[PDB]
Amino acid sequence: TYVCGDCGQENTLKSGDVIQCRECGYRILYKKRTRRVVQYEA
Amino acid sequence: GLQNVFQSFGEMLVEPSWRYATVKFGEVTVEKPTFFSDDKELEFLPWHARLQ
Ligand SMILES: [Zn+2]
Repeated sequence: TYVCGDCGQENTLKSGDVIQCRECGYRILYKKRTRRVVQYEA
Repeated sequence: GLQNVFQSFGEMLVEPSWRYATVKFGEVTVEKPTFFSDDKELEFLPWHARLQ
């Protein structure tokens, strides 16, 4: 699951050649943060 | 700036040693930056160039 840039769409592409957003044109993707528990010491 | 640079340079005749070839330069025009994508033309921004 990857988030695009100016366009809002889930890429979810894992192929080596798939780097371009679908129906967007731009090739900038951001990795989405999943629901994982992380512990911090205050 | 660019117009004066191109106007100052004068191209003379080209002869290998009748036929001869001479070139000339007209008005210089500069277009806005544009990203040449595979699908279609897209807007180009400084942060797009920084990330790519
Ligand atoms: Zn997109």
